[PDB]
Amino acid sequence: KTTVPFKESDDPSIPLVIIRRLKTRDWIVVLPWFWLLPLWHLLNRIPRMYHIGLRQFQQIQYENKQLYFPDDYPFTQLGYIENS
Amino acid sequence: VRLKSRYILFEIIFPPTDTNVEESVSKADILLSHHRASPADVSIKSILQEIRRSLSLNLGDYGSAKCNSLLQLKYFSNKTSTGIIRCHREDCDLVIMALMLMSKIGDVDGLIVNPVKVSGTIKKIEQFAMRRNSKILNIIKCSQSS
RNA sequence: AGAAGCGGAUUUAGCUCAGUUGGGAGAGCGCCAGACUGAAGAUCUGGAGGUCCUGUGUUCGAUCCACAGAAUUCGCAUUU
RNA sequence: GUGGAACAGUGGUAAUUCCUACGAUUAAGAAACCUGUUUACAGAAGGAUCCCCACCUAUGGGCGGGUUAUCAGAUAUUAUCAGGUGGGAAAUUCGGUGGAACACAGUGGAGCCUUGUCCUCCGGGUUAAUGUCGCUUUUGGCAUUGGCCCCUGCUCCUGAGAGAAGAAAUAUACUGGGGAACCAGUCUUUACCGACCGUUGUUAUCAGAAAUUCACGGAGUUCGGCCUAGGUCGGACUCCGAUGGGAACGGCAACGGUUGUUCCGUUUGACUUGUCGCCCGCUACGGCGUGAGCGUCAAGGUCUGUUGAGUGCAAUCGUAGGACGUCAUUAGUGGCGAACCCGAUACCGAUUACUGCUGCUGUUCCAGC
Ligand SMILES: [Mg+2]
Ligand SMILES: [Mg+2]
Repeated sequence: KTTVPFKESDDPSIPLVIIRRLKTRDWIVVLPWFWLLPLWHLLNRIPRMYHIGLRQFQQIQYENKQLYFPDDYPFTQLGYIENS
Repeated sequence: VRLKSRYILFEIIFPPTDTNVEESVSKADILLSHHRASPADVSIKSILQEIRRSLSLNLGDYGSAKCNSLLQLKYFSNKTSTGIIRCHREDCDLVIMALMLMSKIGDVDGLIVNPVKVSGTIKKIEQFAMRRNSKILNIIKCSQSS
């Protein structure tokens, strides 16, 4: 067996929240700051999981007919200022 | 560093010149009647000696000098009558026009040459030839099943 | 005329190759000459023959040490 | 000192000039080549209106049976097509990353010892205590002990990259060269005090006293003994001695005390095949048949599982027209858009080959007075 058992007295039970985000069609999971990396390191050790860049996130928002704030929002103040 | 030489696939097709013999009108039947067989005295050196003589008598000497720099027959088998000629990318026009004017072999006459596939690599030409022969087997199997 | 990318080895007389506390620039073969034979080979003696891959810099002095620029060539379960 | 012309060095940046169209298939991936038009739906799932026959009620209507007409956003089209194809360097391989989770030396195990010392920078300054020696509220000098103070230049995981040397100089620490911005090596970075680590071997022959602080000769100072017109002896320090590149703890090569050293193993895969175990049915000593089920193990069976290029006997095309730039003309057009070079997993730094632009520096020539 390859595991470490749980103890109610001396093991750090964390809160974990996984929610669906509707228009961007993606599942976001929220967690405390120093807890994220023990969750994050075990993710892509599954051999069918890769990481995303911000240009890749812009490509994902472009593919699903969605919108993006630094680029595809020219109407707003900060978007117009930064983009232009 | 490498060399950008193009390969040309050609196939020997025999037109069924039979004026007194009747003919059957179908697709795979005329594929059988054109893709019959190669004759006995057909090899690599015979096709090379014939195509160099056609290059001499048709295109000349200095054109034959430009063509015969990398004029080699890399792969050929008489069971299927398909061959691959290596050439340059500049004189590929000259090699295909020499393949067009092939009239007869010195032993067997009454034949045409079909240049089918040209590419700068031989591995994709082999992949195209397997797919083309697979389509030929599809046509043969469709006419054989019905 | 079978690339691309990776590691190892390596360049010294015409050739094949040594060699180096860092202080002399070499051996075998080849060429020429001497010796020898009636003549020739072999053996033996002597001479001619240098871009130590090139360059920088270190040092008092570079085949050697450091750096830079070239490359030579093997291997990738191969004899194409 | 200025302006022009030419050359040279370094730093930064760019490279198919761009657009348009075309390049055989019912055998539907043949211009050279690749990818894509795959999260299946017409609120047609008991759909809507309508025809005929029979039934019940009447001011509307509903049910049953039969064939079947119309309709599903631009009354249409089921069978077409789109986009891209070399770079600063892809050459060079010097490097490292995708294995490490912020030093948690990425983790574990074994062996050895000096057995992993919460240790100490040396060194400089202040403060307190003690003891000695000279002035006499008291101060000064020396030695010990205890306490404090003494400087991550920037980004980055790594490799590396570039900035400035007013705390002592004119050349901006030292040394050598460059024609100057500067280059190379040893270094330091708000050091409000500086700090070139130790060991081993080498500098061949000669020279010189000596080739590594061996020793020797001379002069000066201080101390001790014999001794007292101050003569001699010993020890310590400083300076000098013809030679050679040379006496300078200077130059070269190798090794480490840093938080103990060393060894061993992976944390790296996806499909295919084979075995084993788990639930269902038959049978009951281990058995057999299916789940397009799961976990472990093995296999030179495969890796276009491939990347707004992805080849692997190594594709990155041909042509026409238009727009722009440069150069030469006899009527107005012609030529050229290159040089170097070219993937093979991707990333970034540095170096090398060439063109053009830009800033600085140096040299030469020519004048305004
Ligand atoms: Mg390459
Ligand atoms: Mg390379």
